[PDB]
Amino acid sequence: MELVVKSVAAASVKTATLVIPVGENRKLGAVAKAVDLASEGAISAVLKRGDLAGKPGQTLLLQNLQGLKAERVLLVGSGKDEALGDRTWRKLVASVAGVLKGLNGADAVLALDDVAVNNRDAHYGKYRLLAETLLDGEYVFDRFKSQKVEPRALKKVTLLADKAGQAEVERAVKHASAIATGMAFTRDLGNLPPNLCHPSFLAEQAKELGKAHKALKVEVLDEKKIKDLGMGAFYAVGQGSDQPPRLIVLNYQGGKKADKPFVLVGKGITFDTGGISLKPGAGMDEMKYDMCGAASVFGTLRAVLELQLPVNLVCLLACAENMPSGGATRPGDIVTTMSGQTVEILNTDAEGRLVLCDTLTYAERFKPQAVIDIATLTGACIVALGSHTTGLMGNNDDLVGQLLDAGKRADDRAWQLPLFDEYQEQLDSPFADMGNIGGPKAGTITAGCFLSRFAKAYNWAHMDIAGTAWISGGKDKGATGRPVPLLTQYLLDRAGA
Amino acid sequence: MELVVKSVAAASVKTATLVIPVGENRKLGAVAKAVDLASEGAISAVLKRGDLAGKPGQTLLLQNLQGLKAERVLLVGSGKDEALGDRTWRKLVASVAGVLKGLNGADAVLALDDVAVNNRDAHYGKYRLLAETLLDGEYVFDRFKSQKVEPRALKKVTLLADKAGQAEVERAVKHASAIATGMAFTRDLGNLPPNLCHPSFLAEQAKELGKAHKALKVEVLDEKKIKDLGMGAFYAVGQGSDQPPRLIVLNYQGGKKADKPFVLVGKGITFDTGGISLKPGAGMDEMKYDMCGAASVFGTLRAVLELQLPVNLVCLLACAENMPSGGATRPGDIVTTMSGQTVEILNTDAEGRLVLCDTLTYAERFKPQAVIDIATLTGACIVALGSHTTGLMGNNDDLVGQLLDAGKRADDRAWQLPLFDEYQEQLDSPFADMGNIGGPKAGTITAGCFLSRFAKAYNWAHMDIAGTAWISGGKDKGATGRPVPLLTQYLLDRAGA
Amino acid sequence: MELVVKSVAAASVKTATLVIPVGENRKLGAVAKAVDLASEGAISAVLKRGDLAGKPGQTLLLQNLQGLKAERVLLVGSGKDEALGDRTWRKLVASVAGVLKGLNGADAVLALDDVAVNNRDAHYGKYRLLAETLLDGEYVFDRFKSQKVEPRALKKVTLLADKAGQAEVERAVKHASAIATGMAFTRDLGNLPPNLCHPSFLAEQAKELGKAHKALKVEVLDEKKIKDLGMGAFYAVGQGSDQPPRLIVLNYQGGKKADKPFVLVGKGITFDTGGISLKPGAGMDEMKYDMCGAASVFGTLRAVLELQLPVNLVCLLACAENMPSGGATRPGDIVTTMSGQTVEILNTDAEGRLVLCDTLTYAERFKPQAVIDIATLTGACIVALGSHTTGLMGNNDDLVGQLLDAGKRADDRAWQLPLFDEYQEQLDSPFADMGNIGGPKAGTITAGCFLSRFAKAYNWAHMDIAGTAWISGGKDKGATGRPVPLLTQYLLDRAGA
Ligand SMILES: CC(C)C[C@H](NC(=O)[C@@H](O)[C@H](N)Cc1ccccc1)C(=O)O
Ligand SMILES: CC(C)C[C@H](NC(=O)[C@@H](O)[C@H](N)Cc1ccccc1)C(=O)O
Ligand SMILES: CC(C)C[C@H](NC(=O)[C@@H](O)[C@H](N)Cc1ccccc1)C(=O)O
Ligand SMILES: [K+]
Ligand SMILES: [K+]
Ligand SMILES: [K+]
Ligand SMILES: [Mn+2]
Ligand SMILES: [Mn+2]
Ligand SMILES: [Mn+2]
Ligand SMILES: [Zn+2]
Ligand SMILES: [Zn+2]
Ligand SMILES: [Zn+2]
Repeated sequence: MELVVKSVAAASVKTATLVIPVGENRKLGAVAKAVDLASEGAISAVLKRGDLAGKPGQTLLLQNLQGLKAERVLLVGSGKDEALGDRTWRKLVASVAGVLKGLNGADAVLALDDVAVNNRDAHYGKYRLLAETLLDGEYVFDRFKSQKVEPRALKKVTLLADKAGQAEVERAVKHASAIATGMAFTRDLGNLPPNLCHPSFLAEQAKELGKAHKALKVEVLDEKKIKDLGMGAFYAVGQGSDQPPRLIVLNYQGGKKADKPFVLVGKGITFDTGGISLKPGAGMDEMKYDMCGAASVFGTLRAVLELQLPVNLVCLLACAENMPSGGATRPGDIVTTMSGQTVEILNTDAEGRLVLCDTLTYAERFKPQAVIDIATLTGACIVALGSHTTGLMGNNDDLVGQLLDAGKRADDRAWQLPLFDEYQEQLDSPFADMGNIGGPKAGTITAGCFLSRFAKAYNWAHMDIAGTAWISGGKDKGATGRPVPLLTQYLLDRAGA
Repeated sequence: MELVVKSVAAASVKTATLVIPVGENRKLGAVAKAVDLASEGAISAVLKRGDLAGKPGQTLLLQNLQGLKAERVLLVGSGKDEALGDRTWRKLVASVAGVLKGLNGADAVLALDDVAVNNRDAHYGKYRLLAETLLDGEYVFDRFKSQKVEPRALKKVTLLADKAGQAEVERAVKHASAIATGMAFTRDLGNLPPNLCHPSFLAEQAKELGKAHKALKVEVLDEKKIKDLGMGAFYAVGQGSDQPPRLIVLNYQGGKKADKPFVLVGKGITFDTGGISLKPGAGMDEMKYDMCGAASVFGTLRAVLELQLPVNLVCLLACAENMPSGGATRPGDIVTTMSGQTVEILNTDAEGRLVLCDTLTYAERFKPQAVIDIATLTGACIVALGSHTTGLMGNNDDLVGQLLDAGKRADDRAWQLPLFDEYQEQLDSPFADMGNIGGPKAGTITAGCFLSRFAKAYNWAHMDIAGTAWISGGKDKGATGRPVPLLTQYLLDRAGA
Repeated sequence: MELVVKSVAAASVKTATLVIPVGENRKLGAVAKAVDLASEGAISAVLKRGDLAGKPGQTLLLQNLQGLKAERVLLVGSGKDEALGDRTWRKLVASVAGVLKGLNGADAVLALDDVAVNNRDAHYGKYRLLAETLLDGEYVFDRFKSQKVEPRALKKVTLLADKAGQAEVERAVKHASAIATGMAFTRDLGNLPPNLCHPSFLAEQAKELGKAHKALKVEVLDEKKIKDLGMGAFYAVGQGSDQPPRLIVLNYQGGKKADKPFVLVGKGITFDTGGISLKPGAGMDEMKYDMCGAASVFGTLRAVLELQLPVNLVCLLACAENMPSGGATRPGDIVTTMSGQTVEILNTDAEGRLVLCDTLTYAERFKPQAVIDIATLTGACIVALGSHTTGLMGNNDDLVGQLLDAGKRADDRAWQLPLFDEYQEQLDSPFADMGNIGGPKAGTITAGCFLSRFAKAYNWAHMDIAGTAWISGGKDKGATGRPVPLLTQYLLDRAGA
């Protein structure tokens, strides 16, 4: 979809559908009032009949009105006078998009300048949310359908704002477009089934990306290299499968050569059966999303490439497929990690932290200013924070604060959990330097504690996206693309953009 | 056992054991009375003592009686002066057989003409049930025992009937003998353990059968052929095992060249672990019977060959072994079926419908007049219809009705369940054309619905024999041979025999 | 909502909203075409723009059109030019009703004569389904909401038909209105929470209904009466609770004095905890619907009273509340039923068949021509037939067939399951005449088998509505009102109405 910004009057714009807001009690703001006046009162005449109560997202669609250049006018409810919260604003926009998707109009004009959004400026923050919702809402994954989604008529949307706000709306659209393009890439990789989307496939995706971008260099480390580097934990996860593991490095040099890089580490478990500690059958298909950490790193990188941010960004994708077999890791195996710390693998279904720990040690070589790991790590995080909020831990309160602030401004929120030293003992092993599980109490936190033992060389944060990375059921089952908005926001903030 | 029919007087017949019926209140029918008189009232005299109440299947065994040529007389209770139901009649016969098997007599004569069986003619229907119970009751599967069953003395049974009915009893014996010989083959294949009875073994069985019979042509399609035909669902089931899959085609051309064939499709999962969606351990051994669909097709074919029915019969055995491994199918995999329809494999333990759907597409080439699939498909069918009655679904009312009627006449009953369109949606997938599971509601029906999407080219029915194909425990644990009687009866009906 | 029928031309009717169908490819039937012409081609002109593809239930709403007397015109998609199935037709009607409910129009005119419905005549069967969907869709249960549903503007719908069809449409409306009114009563009783809706409450409801209807006499039997009649199974169920049981008799004498009555027996377990055989907590709230058998009998009676059918109808509501306590029935208890047959209560959560068996014996006194029990009886029925189809068993083929045919014509379908004698032994007890459970195989059937032992005196059928009586979750959670349509249709059939 093409998304552009103009400052012309709403009544003057030639379009298939003009969209304007209407409050409860048929209350029209200055923009809608001017459109009503151009229609010689036709809009307020229809509103007087009472079909539209004006609750947020309710709609009334009109056809050709004399005095207007729009072929259709869509009235959308904006609710009571009170400013809208983020969720209500995004639902309003999605309601609009749903109607437009079903029409045979080639373009539409949104004239929603009068709608106030709580704690967001009328031009940048408000439109960041609208644009991302509109563009991400175009997403289709019909690759495996014999009957394809018939393409939609809607090819273009124009946002109307005042002259003074136009540049800021354009900046919101630029940023939202990069984020939505990155999210589409994330969502495609998440939604791909695990018989196709395995570690070698992700390596090929990375190599393709490297060829397409001059400032990107890609290196792929195979199973032998992982083993030779001393990555005993990463190797142990992957060995059970016929699909070998891959550590994928994507190095974007957008900053000055001397600038310390930001490192994103993504968990790329392409399918998590649990291994010998096998999962139950119910809902196991959703473990194709266990590479959503790696997918979100791909999508964040793709947003960064689109924006050409002037930062050095090193992406490390720790990819393996966790399968039961006659050569799989067993509960009770002890391995030596790249750091030299030994790990007793008490449960082979706590495998993400194993590929991550070795990759955290690998990251030391880049001499980073921040290392953020993203992983669908714990069912415990869904118990703690549910579907709405990513769990966040780290070893630097300034980094943790920056990620929280980015998630608030991006409306892709996270929430800090503590890594108090008292939780560490839960990982104690009588045999090895640590075990890989902490028991049934504080599961999200003990997984963060385990990772923290490998992150002492740098400023580090860990994002547990087990609850935010996909929707489990209903019509909308599938990858969400989170946390691409938070991560991209954090990088925009570090770039000063 | 040799089973013959004669029309001589019971008192006159030289035999190790003469069997005659006695009612309650010591009441003797015409046949029994004649034997009593020949015995000089000896039988009445013993009855007066009251040891035999005459309830169905009760017995009293006499030794040499003056005036008879029989060495022993077995009296068997026939109940009150009303006709017996099928179950009571078959139990009476089994009771008699159990006594004879324990004796050292080389033959026996059954003189049970006076016993009425409800809704069964005195010559054909009555003796179809008797002869099949007698012959199937001889079944022994002692090949894995170090101590073999002491072979039995009983080598021959003669059924006495009146002259007028002799040919119809002979026709019942001909048909029952073919059915029982088919059932023995089915039972042996089901009872064989899965380390021996794998898809390659079944292929060798088919090849051996092909060499033994001129009107039979056998082709075996291996794993690469299955893959190269585009059978993505069948291939997915078999990949996880070290034993590769086989699609076995047995083509019997007994009809006219231009007569459309009847196609039988059998599920041949030689062991069902569930795969990655692994089953619980308890009772898993009974999943060696997950090839009883394919076994019943082999047994029906053996009966048809014995009878030389004048029909074209194509048998398709879809054989694979469902194992967990590092190369097995995962929940969430999406495959392209031979038909081009895509399937999301949400649960790798819903595997029978996957090998079946591709085999249903394969069956289109034969331009059949009926396609019947037989499969141990759903635990839900045991919840719905239990151990007694096979679940039946289809896309043609006439075919379904023919199979029901065959089951009633063969005393191997089925019962229809509806494939209403409302159940289809339970198979919807957001990614593929369908998923392979429908959830906890209507599981037998949604499996039928899944298969129906591959059967639209022809008249089709599906038989879920999960409850009727074997007995789980007790002294009689093992394959039953069902539904060989129903299927054979259906083909006798189509042949006009 | 008032529902009336007229034979005036669609373009001529003064109304807030005129509803007409449009096919795919903008194809207009005779009625829609005549409206288009009166609108001076306005409707064709809007359709040419392509916003409405015409798939069943899609909508496009127009405002005031020159040449018409309708204030609004709703175009509704009717699909390709083939007849619609029942489900598609009812979903089309619900789509229309949804739009109308959100408008501020006091009335609407449905001009849907053009639309063909498969296997149902243009006037009676087609409009039975439309009228019931429209009227049942008006249902609101907001008693426990602090914020009430806003009263809807829509008060009247007019159906247009040709003069020749008017009588038959009016008959359909009369019957659908009775059915919908009965369903609303059923749904209210089902949706009441169990702290309010207990057996004494249902007894009050029945007494109040008796006072309002001349031809209705109501008797209520309390716990002591149930005990004193020798109803040891019914008494055993209710004894654990602080709410005592009630057996409610509602006798409608609408037939000739010497006509044998139809008896409906409803399970009225107002809450089923399982008792000492306690249920799991998950979903237990839905056991407030365990009196939906009884609720559907009240609803059917309400429909019969509205229609004044000329039949004698005796309703027996077997009401109890199944609770654990220090005085509750135990697994292993043996009780003497009213019939004198003893029952070993192996599981106290098989309680509905216990209150039903004693009520089936009580029904003998009426010398009925048919006895139908309706009960939310088995989870196994949901496994067998899911949410779409009621399970049906019986001891009379004619009665079973009549109920099946009623279900088809009412679009409230049932499906027969067999009560073969082989399933009876599953109920054997070493101690009593029978146990109340048959094990994990054929649960729906063994429950019907249990009941059949109490129904030998008369023609009897059993409806297991465990899957059809309510919706478990989502926006539409709550009672369905089924099987009031099937039961009312059966009584219409017996009355000759
Ligand atoms: C063994 C445990 C300590 C850890 C275990 N974690 C895992 O299995 C992770 O690898 C899972 N990928 C976490 C998960 C499970 C379900 C939904 C979303 C995310 C878990 O159950 O949380
Ligand atoms: C995963 C489910 C949708 C289907 C699943 N079906 C199976 O596993 C079939 O392959 C089984 N072969 C069915 C079965 C299980 C136990 C006894 C007899 C038959 C079942 O549990 O019924
Ligand atoms: C103990 C078993 C033989 C019978 C048991 N039946 C019951 O508990 C019935 O009283 C329940 N009212 C049946 C039920 C359970 C869940 C949803 C709908 C209907 C059941 O589990 O089906
Ligand atoms: K994936
Ligand atoms: K076997
Ligand atoms: K209730
Ligand atoms: Mn895991
Ligand atoms: Mn299986
Ligand atoms: Mn219960
Ligand atoms: Zn994982
Ligand atoms: Zn199976
Ligand atoms: Zn109950």
